[PDB]
Amino acid sequence: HHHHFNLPPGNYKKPKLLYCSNGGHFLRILPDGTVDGTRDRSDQHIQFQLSAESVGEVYIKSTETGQYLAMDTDGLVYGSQTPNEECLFLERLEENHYNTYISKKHAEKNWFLGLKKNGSCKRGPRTHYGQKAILFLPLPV
Repeated sequence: HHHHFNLPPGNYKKPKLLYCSNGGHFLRILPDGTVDGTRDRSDQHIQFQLSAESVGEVYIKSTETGQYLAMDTDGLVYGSQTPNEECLFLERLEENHYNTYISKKHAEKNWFLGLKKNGSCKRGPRTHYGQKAILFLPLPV
């Protein structure tokens, strides 16, 4: 409805690393529910299992902790113990080659998952189409 329907090729069979081209960080969910990015490919918190709820709608779950990636009412990204409406993301292709993740709940506001150059997660309203922060590359684990 609010967005296009260009989808990336299937990547749910195996777990993946979500590499942000912005600052070259791997998305990470820490045990305490903290979300950020790290350049350390050896980190035990950067592996995710993605799954499709509906076509183009996914859950992003940490294989290490079982936490679900989510974005709160104030646009803050966090790790959820249980899956909820804040956990659904619209997985879309971007710039013909990357994957972008739009908060389903806040889709009309164009709130995306994104990482700054310093490895910090961006707040929902600070994200927008056109930024490098929103571009991810699913990499093999």
